[PDB]
Amino acid sequence: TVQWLLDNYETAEGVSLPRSTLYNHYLLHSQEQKLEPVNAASFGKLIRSVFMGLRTRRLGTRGNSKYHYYGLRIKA
Amino acid sequence: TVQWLLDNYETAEGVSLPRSTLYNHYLLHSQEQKLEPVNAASFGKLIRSVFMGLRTRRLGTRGNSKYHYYGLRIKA
DNA sequence: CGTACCAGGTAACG
DNA sequence: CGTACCAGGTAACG
Repeated sequence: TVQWLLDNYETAEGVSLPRSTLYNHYLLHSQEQKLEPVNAASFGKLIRSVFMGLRTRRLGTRGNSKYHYYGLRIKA
Repeated sequence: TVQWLLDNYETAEGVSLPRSTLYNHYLLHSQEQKLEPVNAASFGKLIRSVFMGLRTRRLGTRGNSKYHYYGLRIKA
């Protein structure tokens, strides 16, 4: 899934993506390509092996904070 | 609760205690002494401010691992 | 078959 | 009122 990640996302400045929607997109890709998906923790290992320097933020109002990969955006 | 911790537990070698039963004992102490208990994360901050050098282990058979504070035992 | 490296709650920053 | 420092799953060690 390294090339699929590179084709769909890229490191960028000052923007972030919620981790769930990114993992959710990966699960569709996996299902569509008949690949058995890894879990969210394993996916975190994969994405950090592809995109260097990602930071962790938790965005949202109190009681509603959600993890984001900071420094990443949709490429296409 | 610093003195209650020191009166009931001590650092020791080669032995561990499950985190849950220790926090469960703290909750009884809190209830019995009419003190509002802090949550498990806050309790982890408290116990590490009292007992220096505690290590983390997860003991148990596959699928059943549970966190332990390694290097601690019941004093009394 | 019993760790490594990834993946929310409360106090308190700013 | 939107981070710091605490709190299970899978691969793979040994």
